[PDB]
Amino acid sequence: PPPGTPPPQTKTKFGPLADEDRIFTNLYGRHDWRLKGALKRGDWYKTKEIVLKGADWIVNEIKTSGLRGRGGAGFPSGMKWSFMNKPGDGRPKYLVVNADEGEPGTCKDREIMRHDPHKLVEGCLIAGRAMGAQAAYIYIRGEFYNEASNMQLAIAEAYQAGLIGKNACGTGYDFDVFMHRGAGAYICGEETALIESLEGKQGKPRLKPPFPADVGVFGCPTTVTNVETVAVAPTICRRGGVWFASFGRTRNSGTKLFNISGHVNRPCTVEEEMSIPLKELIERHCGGVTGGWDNLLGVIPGGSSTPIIPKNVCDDVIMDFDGLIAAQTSLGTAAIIVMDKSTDVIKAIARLISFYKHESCGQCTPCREGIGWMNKIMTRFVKGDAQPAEIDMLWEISKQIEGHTICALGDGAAWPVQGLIRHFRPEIEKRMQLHAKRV
Amino acid sequence: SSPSVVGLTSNCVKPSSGPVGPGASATGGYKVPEYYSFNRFSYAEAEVEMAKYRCPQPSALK
Amino acid sequence: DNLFVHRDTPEDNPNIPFEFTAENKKRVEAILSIYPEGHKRGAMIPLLDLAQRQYGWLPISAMHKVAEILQLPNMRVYEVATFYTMFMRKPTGKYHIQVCTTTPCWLRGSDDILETCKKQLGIGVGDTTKDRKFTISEVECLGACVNAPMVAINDDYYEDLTSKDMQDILNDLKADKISPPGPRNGRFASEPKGEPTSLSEEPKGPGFGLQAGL
Amino acid sequence: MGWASSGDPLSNMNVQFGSPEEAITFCERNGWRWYVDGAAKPKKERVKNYGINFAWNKRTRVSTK
Amino acid sequence: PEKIEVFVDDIPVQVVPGTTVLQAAAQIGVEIPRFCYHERLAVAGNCRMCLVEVEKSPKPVAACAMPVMKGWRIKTNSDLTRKAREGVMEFLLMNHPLDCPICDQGGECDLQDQAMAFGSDRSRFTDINYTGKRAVEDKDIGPLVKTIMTRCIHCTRCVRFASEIAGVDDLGTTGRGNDMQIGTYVEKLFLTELSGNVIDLCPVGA
Ligand SMILES: Cc1cc2nc3c(=O)[nH]c(=O)nc-3n(C[C@H](O)[C@H](O)[C@H](O)COP(=O)(O)O)c2cc1C
Ligand code: SF4
Ligand code: SF4
Ligand code: SF4
Ligand code: FES
Ligand code: FES
Repeated sequence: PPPGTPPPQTKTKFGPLADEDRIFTNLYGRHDWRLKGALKRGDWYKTKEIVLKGADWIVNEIKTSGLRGRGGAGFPSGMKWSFMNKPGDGRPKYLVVNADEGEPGTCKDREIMRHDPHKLVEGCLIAGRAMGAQAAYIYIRGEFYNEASNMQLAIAEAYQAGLIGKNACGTGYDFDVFMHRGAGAYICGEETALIESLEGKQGKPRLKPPFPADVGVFGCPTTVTNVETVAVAPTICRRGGVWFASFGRTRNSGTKLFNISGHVNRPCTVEEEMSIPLKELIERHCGGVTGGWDNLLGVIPGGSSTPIIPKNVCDDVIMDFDGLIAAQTSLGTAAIIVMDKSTDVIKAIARLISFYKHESCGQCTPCREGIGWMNKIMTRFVKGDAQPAEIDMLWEISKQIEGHTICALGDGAAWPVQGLIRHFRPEIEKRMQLHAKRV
Repeated sequence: SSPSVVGLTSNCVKPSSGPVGPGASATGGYKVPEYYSFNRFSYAEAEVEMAKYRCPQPSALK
Repeated sequence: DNLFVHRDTPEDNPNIPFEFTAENKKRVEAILSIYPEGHKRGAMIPLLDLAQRQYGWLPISAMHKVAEILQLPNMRVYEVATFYTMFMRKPTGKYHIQVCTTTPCWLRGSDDILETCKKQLGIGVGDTTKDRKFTISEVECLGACVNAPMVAINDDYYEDLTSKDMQDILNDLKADKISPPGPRNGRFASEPKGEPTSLSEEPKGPGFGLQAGL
Repeated sequence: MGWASSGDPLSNMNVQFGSPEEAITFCERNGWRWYVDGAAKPKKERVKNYGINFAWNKRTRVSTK
Repeated sequence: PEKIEVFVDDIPVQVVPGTTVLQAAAQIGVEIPRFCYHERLAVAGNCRMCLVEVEKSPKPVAACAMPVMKGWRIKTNSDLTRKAREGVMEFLLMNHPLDCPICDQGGECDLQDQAMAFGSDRSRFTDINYTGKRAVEDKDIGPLVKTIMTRCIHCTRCVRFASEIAGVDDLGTTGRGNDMQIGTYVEKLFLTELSGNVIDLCPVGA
């Protein structure tokens, strides 16, 4: 088979993980995180050799790893990093590591900084060689002032030890990492908007084309890559792209973190193989729904920006980038927000819309107002005062918004209301019915 | 240690209280008291350290 | 109540003198240099952060000061300083209680905690006491959805909360005594309650699972 | 009554043609005096690129978005 | 530089490579509705009114800022385009106020003209009876330019013109979301020899 084309897997039961296979071992912080424990846990191992291998090496094992970017969009990284690897220009190539955790329902990103900052730094270094990056910037939310310092501290130990900097790890190649704590705003998790943030402009995103691979920060070739996408990379280059294909079923290859929260007995974050049944996971590492599996009204698998799925359709769901797509939902950040059978889903979703209304730069005609419209309609629905035809407005308005906006945020605002109408429309009808009868 | 810790200023308080925040300490298992020991100005103080190491920046204007 | 138009108030106005104290002046010099020579405009957000951190909120004179540093029109700084949410352009106060009132924090009851906060501080949302010791505020999500419900105070993360503890926390901050941030229900960091179900094994060590070749 | 009186008949008169040569042909056939007024040369292509908004060296970097 | 062949509306067309879709459509003769695009200003995608469908388009593209590529097929007047345009104008006309009779650009307003040509004719906005529309304080900007920003559509023609053509740089945008406004954060006078031209640029009567 060609250099890419990750080997297909031939396993049916994608059950639990083996803690040897858990790359993020220090997650939950049971062990030291400073460079003492890190090199005790094998955090900078043969980096000199791997970096020396070159970009053709690194990109290739990434390809055969078949890794799909965990940034929420889901496009694979091997092609992304390959685009960076195109010479023929005198530019200062850069690498941006988006550490934004703006996505409601998502908390995985925070803990990587808080418990394995060294792992990320090592990963940025190996990737930065593959991207020919002159340097890199670890953009981070302004809501994590303590993490950002924590990363700054890890950068201190690395610079002082000589792991990263000029002649990093004795390879001679130079690479410096900087920390930019963007004043929190959810939109900054976008590639282009982040780049605008670093540049100091307004913060609103940009049209595509050109892509960051064409022109990015400072009008220079760059890529925004998610924290997890980077953090896994050095382990892949250190453990084997074949092994990483050992997990996963198909194009949805590898393993991912999960953040289970909501009406849940013992919500937490779990490292666990992708391509798993959701019910099995909820009963393994989670303890199960507070009211038991039966007392379940719906789960949002990708966290916010993702349509909800009801219990019946949820009972047999394969958790992965694929599979869920067939079930009419996007895995997003694998942020599972679960609600018991007894709660106002409608005003749960209305809260999401208010979040979008408050979190939308306001550059595009649909998104600067259309979410504002959806907010007005949903508020009226929640209070029960609306003609049933407004079911169709929300359906048909949502189609008008989706696809015409610049950054994917509009789609994140469009989908949840589409899911709500598709699967819990009878609830809205009853809510409207009760209001009318009292009226 | 040759890989020293960050400057003493960047460290809000020298860890002496052991259990901090939710029960972190160098002893106990949740071994990250350093996270809860960050000052109002810890961030900026970090870069003050980092004037030493960072390499020349690219320049567009010649 | 948030206004994207500024008027010369006695408390907020360019006449007020703002300047970076010598400590911050060093930091400003150090921080500027992480941006390539051509594009120094990218450091602006960190600079505004520092000014707010020194002062406690952003006065218009401070925005002028950053503009003077970077040699750009005062409007561009206004554009950014108005865009980003926590750049409080009004007198904030000592402590700035922030409550994430979105799902799943709302699901876990985070309306309760907000209701109590208003009760005990005596003021409503988007408000500040005459003391300015406290400022209630709502935020969408603080990246601690897992430890829901949760509150943050100007650096802090108080999670796994409830009405009872918030009462205690406010009484503590009313007394002005240090409070231990982080969850206060038994867990520490995004780890399932009680006994552990994963990562119960010692980390393998360097070289484990190496390719064994190349 | 302070209206705008006008004792001049061909004041509003206005006719359309497809091309100036047609009009000159018409105008002669009706025995008028005329003088054409050259409209404009073909528009010269303007590059109007999007990337120039974001450049590393060129002055054309946009100040804002 | 050989010119590409692209079938704008089932008509072969010649474009020097890098030409934008809109700039090619005018070349042949078709015109796309625009609000944020002007010949003599930097390109931006704001209005989303210039959208258009290309055969095998996952995503309708903004003609104003879309460089043409080999062997494309731009379906200007195809129903998907018509669906897009109407939705965008329903959006623009949500909370534009009811001020045509007192708006000095009445009968000269691109929003009216493009509403006629390319927009719908029924108001799905039912919330006028419940919570109404939005409003914005007007700004004092000078003795020449009267400003009524509650009509603005945030096309940023004023923003881009001032920054580039006159270089005044003192007029800009502020805030997120539907509450984004335009003006100067603090009361000033937009004093500039070329300041008049903004009145011609503003497509609406703000
Ligand atoms: C509105 C919006 C918010 C986003 N927020 C995040 C975020 O918080 N964290 C993240 O990693 N990616 C976020 N993204 C996606 C990133 O822009 C980008 O797709 C990600 O870095 C992809 O990296 P990857 O594909 O290599 O994993 C967001 C996109 C949009 C449109
Ligand atoms: S889609 Fe919304 S958030 Fe994204 S750029 Fe457009 S207006 Fe801003
Ligand atoms: S700008 Fe156009 S649509 Fe708006 S009030 Fe004036 S004439 Fe009417
Ligand atoms: S004021 Fe006029 S020119 Fe400026 S953005 Fe609004 S509509 Fe466009
Ligand atoms: S909504 Fe509370 S941390 Fe996310
Ligand atoms: S003319 Fe293209 S988005 Fe406005």
